[PDB]
Amino acid sequence: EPRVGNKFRLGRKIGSGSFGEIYLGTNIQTNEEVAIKLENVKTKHPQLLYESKIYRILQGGTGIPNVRWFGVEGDYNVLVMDLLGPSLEDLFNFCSRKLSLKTVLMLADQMINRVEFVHSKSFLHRDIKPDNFLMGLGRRANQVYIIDFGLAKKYRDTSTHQHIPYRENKNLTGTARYASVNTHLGIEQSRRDDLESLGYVLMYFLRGSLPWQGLKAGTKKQKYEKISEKKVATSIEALCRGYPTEFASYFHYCRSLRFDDKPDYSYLKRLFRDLFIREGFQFDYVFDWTILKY
Repeated sequence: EPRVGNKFRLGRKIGSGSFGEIYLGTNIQTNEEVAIKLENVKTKHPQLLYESKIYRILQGGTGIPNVRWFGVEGDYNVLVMDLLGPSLEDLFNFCSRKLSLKTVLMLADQMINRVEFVHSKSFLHRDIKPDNFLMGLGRRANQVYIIDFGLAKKYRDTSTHQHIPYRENKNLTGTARYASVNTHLGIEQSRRDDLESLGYVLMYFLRGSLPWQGLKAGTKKQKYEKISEKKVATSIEALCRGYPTEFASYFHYCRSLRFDDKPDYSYLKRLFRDLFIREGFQFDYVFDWTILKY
């Protein structure tokens, strides 16, 4: 019936996203199931072709899914890629919207690795949020993947490591709930902003909410300004109060980074790894959702 290229068949609409729609496809020769993403060639912000190129650059990294096929067919850009499992936001919901410290530290170790990897290939991700991390399937069920390079941008020359220049009057571009303060302020994002967003992601899991959720306003642009203000008004102490000191030190370190500094990812990982050991947890890969399903 409906085929993409002459190699995949399209099926169940397993969801969508900013670009457009997601379908469950099958390779015709092998019968392997794959994800098919379709984007109207008319859209205002096309991202599928750009992603196909970024995923080629990132290919082979741990937790980077593979692209199987890209092309324009009729009125759509079509991106076919590995099928993955539930997103961390999906699993956070399954887990009653609060995750154990043990789960948060097993996640942090992988997520910091995924960020360092993307940055090692000279890109910023720039939309770090729970929906953009997915668990793998079957045997890779314990591995965290990073997806959606639609907002990605190169921060340095891949040859010279000359960093992009500083800039200040930008439009706001993340997801407001996880965006860095500098992002709200219209400052050019760099490596430190990806790490500060990941810190918010981790505190959202650990605390169950962030203190700038559920703010009331009249329109998005007003709600966005309320969100920046509350972020600025929430001290690191207040955000991390009653949680291990390691999380405050994570934010202190992010705040210490200048625009072009290369982060010490080892240092951040070490904080959480030493905490994990000191708590006596076993590093098995038994996340809250893993224990819950059995």
